[PDB]
Amino acid sequence: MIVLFVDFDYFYAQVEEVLNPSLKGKPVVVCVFSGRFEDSGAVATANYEARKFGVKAGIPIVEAKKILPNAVYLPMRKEVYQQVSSRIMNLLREYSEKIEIASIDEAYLDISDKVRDYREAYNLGLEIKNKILEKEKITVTVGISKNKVFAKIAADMAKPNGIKVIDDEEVKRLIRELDIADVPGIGNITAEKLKKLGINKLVDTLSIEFDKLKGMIGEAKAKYLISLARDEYNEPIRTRVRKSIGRIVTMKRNSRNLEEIKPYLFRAIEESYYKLDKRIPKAIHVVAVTEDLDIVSRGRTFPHGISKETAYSESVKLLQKILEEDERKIRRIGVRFSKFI
DNA sequence: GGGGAAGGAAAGC
DNA sequence: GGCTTTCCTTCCCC
Ligand SMILES: [Ca+2]
Ligand SMILES: [Ca+2]
Ligand SMILES: [Ca+2]
Repeated sequence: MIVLFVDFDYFYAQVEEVLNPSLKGKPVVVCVFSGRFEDSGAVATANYEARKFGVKAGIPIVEAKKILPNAVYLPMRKEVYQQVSSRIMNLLREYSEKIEIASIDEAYLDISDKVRDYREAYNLGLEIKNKILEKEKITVTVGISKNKVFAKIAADMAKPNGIKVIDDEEVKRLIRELDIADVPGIGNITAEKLKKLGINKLVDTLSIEFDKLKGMIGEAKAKYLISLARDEYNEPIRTRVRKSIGRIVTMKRNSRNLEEIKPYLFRAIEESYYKLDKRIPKAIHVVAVTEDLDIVSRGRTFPHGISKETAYSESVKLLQKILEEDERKIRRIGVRFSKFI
């Protein structure tokens, strides 16, 4: 397998720069304003100019402003970024019929039948970068390797606006030298459970007793890491299809008053249906984030499609279930639809 | 013993 | 902040 992974640079911020070139060279911060108060909300992402100083995805808009008070703060325009992403994805389809669109700004291409070696793979990578630059003036990073995990790691090592090949020789080196925390799928919590074990390199997962590993991080993640460490990881590139669509909104103030919560729940339903666009869900879940920030959900699956009227009435019953079973107040409220016909 | 369904955990975008 | 996917735990049932 020769996998070519594409990851768009500072995506949301870059799109804003393409639509407004005068932004080039200035720190730009794309924000998710929640509406609770002046600047409440978080940073979706920021371009290099702002990230260099610590303004990154996830931090409070308020903290970003403390760091860079004169940066350009822009509201997230997800619909615009999605449309631009879709066009780039269409360009990528032209280089291989085996394409896995992983997120709003990533895609894996199995170019095994397209190139003979990594030299050719690398050249195709340049061709792809130039094609996207020519057509949408968007820069991206290309990672190439023998499988999806290392192709992604290669891009991580090369961003931004880069391209890198991790050949077989280097894959073996990385299995030995790469911090296991930097392996896709290992977040802070798993990285912590692993440390508890002496494991901080993939290679270390081979000598530890499987059951010990499995009991700490779970069977799936254990087998995953071990397969990688043995250099036997094999996962085909496959067409992905959305499985769920939803919307969650933050309420002006916390509450567990049904009538006070309904307008938000209903608004969330309306927007979710907008997004479904022709897809008919058979399952609906009401999702609530409590005052202490926990997430609670109650759902229902129907033997048929869910009409918006049915979504409205069932959502109330589910929310009622949440209120009848959980004592905490609610901060955010929303819905999630799945099991499309 | 183990698959399926519901709800929570964890991860990355 | 807020969107989506995948795996885990618990319990029902064959
Ligand atoms: Ca990425
Ligand atoms: Ca990116
Ligand atoms: Ca990590």
